[PDB]
Amino acid sequence: WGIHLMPPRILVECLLPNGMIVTLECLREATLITIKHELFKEARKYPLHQLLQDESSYIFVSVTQEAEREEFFDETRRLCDLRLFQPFLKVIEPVGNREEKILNREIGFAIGMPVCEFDMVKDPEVQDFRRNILNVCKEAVDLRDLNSPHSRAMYVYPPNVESSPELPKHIYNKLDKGQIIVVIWVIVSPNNDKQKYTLKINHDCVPEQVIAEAIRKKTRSMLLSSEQLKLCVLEYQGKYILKVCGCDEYFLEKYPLSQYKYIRSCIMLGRMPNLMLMAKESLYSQLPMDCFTMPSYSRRSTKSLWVINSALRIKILCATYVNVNIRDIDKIYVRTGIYHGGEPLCDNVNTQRVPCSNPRWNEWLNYDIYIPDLPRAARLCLSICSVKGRKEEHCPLAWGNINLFDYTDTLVSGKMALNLWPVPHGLEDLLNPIGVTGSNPNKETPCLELEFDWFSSVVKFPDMSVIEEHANWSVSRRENDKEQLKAISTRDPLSEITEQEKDFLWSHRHYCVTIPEILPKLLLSVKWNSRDEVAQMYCLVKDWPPIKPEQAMELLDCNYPDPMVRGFAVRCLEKYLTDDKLSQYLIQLVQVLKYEQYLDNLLVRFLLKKALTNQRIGHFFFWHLKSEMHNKTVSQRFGLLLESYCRACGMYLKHLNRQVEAMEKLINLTDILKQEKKDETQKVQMKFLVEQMRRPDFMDALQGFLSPLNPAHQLGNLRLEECRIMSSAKRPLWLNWENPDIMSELLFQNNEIIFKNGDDLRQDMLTLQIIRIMENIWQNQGLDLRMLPYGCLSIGDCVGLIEVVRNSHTIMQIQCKGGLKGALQFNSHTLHQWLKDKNKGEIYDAAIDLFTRSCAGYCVATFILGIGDRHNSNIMVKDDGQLFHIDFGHFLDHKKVPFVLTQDFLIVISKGAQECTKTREFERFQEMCYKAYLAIRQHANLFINLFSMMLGSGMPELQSFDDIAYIRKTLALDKTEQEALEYFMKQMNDAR
Amino acid sequence: MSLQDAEWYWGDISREEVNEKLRDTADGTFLVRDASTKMHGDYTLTLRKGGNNKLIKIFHRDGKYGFSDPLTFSSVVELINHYRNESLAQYNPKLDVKLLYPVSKYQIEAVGKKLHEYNTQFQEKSREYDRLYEEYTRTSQEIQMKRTAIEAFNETIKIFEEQCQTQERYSKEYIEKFKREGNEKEIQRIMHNYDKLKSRISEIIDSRRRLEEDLKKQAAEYREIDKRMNSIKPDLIQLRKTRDQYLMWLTQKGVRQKKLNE
Repeated sequence: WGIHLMPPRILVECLLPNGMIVTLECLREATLITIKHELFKEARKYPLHQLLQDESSYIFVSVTQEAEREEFFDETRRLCDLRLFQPFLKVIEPVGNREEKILNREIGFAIGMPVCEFDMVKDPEVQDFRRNILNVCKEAVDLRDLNSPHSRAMYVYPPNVESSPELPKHIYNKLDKGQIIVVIWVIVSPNNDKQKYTLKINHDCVPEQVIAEAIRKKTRSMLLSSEQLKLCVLEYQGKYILKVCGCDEYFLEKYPLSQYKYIRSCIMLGRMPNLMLMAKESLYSQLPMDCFTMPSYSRRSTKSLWVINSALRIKILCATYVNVNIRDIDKIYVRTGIYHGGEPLCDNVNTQRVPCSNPRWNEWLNYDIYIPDLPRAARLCLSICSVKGRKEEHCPLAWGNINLFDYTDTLVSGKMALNLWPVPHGLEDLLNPIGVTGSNPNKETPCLELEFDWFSSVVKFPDMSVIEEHANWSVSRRENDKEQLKAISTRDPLSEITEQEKDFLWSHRHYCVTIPEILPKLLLSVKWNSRDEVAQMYCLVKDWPPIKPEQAMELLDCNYPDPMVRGFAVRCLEKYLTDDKLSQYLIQLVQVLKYEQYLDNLLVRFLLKKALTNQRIGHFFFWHLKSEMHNKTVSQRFGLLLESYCRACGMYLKHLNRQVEAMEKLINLTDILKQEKKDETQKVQMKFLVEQMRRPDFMDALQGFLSPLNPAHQLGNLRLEECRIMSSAKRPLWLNWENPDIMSELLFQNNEIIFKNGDDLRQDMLTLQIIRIMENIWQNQGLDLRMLPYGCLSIGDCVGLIEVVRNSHTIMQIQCKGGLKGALQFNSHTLHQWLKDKNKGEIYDAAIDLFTRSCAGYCVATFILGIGDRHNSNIMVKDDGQLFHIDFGHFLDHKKVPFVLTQDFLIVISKGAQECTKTREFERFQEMCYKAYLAIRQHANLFINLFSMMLGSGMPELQSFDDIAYIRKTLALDKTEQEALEYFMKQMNDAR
Repeated sequence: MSLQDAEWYWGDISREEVNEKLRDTADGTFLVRDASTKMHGDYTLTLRKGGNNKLIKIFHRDGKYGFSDPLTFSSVVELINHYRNESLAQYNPKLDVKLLYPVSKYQIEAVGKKLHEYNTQFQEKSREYDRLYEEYTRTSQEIQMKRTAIEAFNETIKIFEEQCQTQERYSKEYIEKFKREGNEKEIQRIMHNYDKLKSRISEIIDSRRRLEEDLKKQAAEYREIDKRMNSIKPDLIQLRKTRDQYLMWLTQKGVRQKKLNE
């Protein structure tokens, strides 16, 4: 193919069901109904026309650029939209249900691969997954249709609410004696001019009570009987709902008004809630019916592991496409290890060293482990390694991991071929036990051949019924202590547990139940390489008291592979994890899916159900999976999971396709500049840019679609004049849409997004997630350090969107608005003068307060997380006075950090003084930092959990648990609070 | 005889750094640190056993040391020497291993000059490898997309070859009828169209061949880039290990220099 756009008219060769072929000239925009009709009109000029049936009997098939033999059932599609590999169409008679095939094509477009590639998969586990997971789809679709239309409105437009109604007193103190003033709008004319109705209401009113006050204030002069008034209230309560002016957020559930995030922000930011009164039948009118059709693929002697009286043994045969310089490195060998998560269950064993030119070992490897002692989550981790010396030095060539038990509980037997994976960039370790289990699908990859023992029959892991028996069989064979348990409970997830502490915890495993959050430390104390201790641990886990979600999430990382542990953790989430905090931790919950041994597990069924019943999290569930589909190590799991989602998410697939299509023409457009058209400068890039965006097929695709950063934001028409390509980083696009909302003027009329391509963005998602987290806990603890976690979404391989904040500048841009003072030196007071000029009068002290508070927060966050490379062009400040950082490419000081704070900030903090650090304003600023820093330390567990769940992500900043040690130093977790303050205080003074 | 002189005591190095000093090492390799608490008197013994790094707390209570409440050692040195000659099963029968292998702790303008050279060498060989890795992935992208394009050719060619076999089928009985009717014109129309079909199909197999050849030659460059990356990875760790000990050696007498060297 290799054609960016098809010419105006092209000649497509049409293959008829007789022998004939017809070259048919047809317009690029021509539809298949047009093509077919004109074809069968042209076909009369060719021989054997008698054999042709009426065109109604046939459809077109052709090959796509994805190599798919696609049946073009949907004949309303356009020739240029077919993704044809070559311009030809084969006339054939349709076979198979039309709706499945038209749906499969739009699913394949959304997930990015032809669904038929799943049909052609040998693995039984793949076919079992896409068959068995359909029950999670049906019960999610049945659930959302129970109480239609309201239940369907709750699915597509779920309440955006905080986790609890109780306002933090810091926020409640802004209310007018516990009341809030709101303005309610009505569109009262065909020309659509609006009427106001301002109310003052108790902050905890539910939306229906707000409707009752609106009608009370409107009827105050109607002299209505108390009974007749209630008839008006009952009517409007049952006939209208409230909407946020400017975006698609609706108050459909009877939560207190103050815990709707839009309005708790208006209380925080002292703004005026603007709500539109809307007929709920007009809302339901924009929710077309959808149905979950069950797909076509939903149709159509052993012995125990504990009776194999032998030690483990695995054979390494040979390897194929190994890429080594025969004359540079001496020999190669296969390294192996038996692992349970990250813990090796026994010492590692290598094959002999063999010449490069003959990767032949034919070795049985013996492991120091009695087969019955194998834990269910046990797995084999291997790699081909090279050696050279003159010290001896090793380094790996490729790796691969294998589950010793498959998804059916059976123990692997017989020969097995395993195509290995490239070693990840910047990994020297010989094995990669945190990588995925699986074989590399790519061709000409080094294939390592193995063999497992065959014990005369298929071996199965024992049933839990037998395990609890052995537990009862094995078990038959105070004040200072409970302070020990409480003390060990306090320590963070990555604390050092000594051998004395381990078997102390295990010795008191029955008294640990009184302190349920001790479970992670206790599970790490188990001898997982012993059938006995594991059997007893299953019995404890079976009746273990549930723990808070943010501690259960720990048990889903790579240190806790056992399916009983993970099952307990998932049951904690699906009972305690609110949809709010689920949506907030979704990035980590999607990542730890990678650690899962098998496709069908309790976590993925949890995430899928909640994703098919809450379209707010289902949206980001899709993009977090879609953004990673390029990676072949996880392409299959996420692909099948995306299939099950797009097959049941309902009418929202139509909107996801518009987003995917729009993002596609943005990456294709940006690729042409950043990779091909590199010779040309900015001004010639601009005139080039607009000509692309003048095209109708581009405008039609980049206008009228939902924002991936927040689907409640509609992106209408483009303001081409405001669009531009920025002069920074890898030349990102600045895009601007009109907000088509009926009342856009009350929120924002310009929606501006930055589209960047070339550098990894999921460092930013994590740090921006973290920043939002530590902002939320400061507010709840009485610190009003306003942070700015602007929106950011990775949509593909080093490509994504960034929410730009209005009325903001870099401090570099502000220094350029002032003058010079020292020789070739900007005036350090320029920043303060700029805040004075934009906050004249009584709003001056406020801006300096907002600057000092927001500054304090970002100083603590950057120091803790190790964000380096902080300079004047990635530090920004609003006209408001709020300060925030951008471009979080690094963290954990990934350089092969100081406490940043420049004179320009000090002269704002000190309101322009000369003895900056000796002012009372600066000593107040230090107090903010010391309090903020300490507050993070007392929540350090959930921050370390958030990082440890992302270890398999592929972000080079954190490849191993040792990389998370940077945050244990900045927070000084192995010391006392009083040693931490001194450490933090010194890190601040050491910068002065 | 004093702890400060013992080869296997390393002071306040980090847990993360004994992990790097014990990786892929044999059972019985051991160090002793100051506890991560960095509080006076406390130490932690770390020994390898079963491919893992076991942490043993060394308790201190009134000038004597030990792992358990019977602290029966006047010094940390004699505590370590006892278990250097007796199995730790004497303390915990699970740990049937003795301290077999202590990790020893040694193995001005001119060193600043040599640190600068090895660092320059390391940095530019780090750029050497970072360049091949982007060429390795850039070549990987182009290969798997050329592979799908070849499977696209396969599908079109399969669809066209069945078009030939349906032409040769449904045309046979009509050609045979035309020839005995003496209608050469109607036969030439069928051959004119058959030959055009047979010409386009051969144009497509030629485009497949030209890509098969373009791919097979690029998939070999791909393997060769892997060859010479695997040749740089070991030399790159070597260059790193020398600069690290040079920078530490120079940290003992020239902090002012490294502050300006690089």
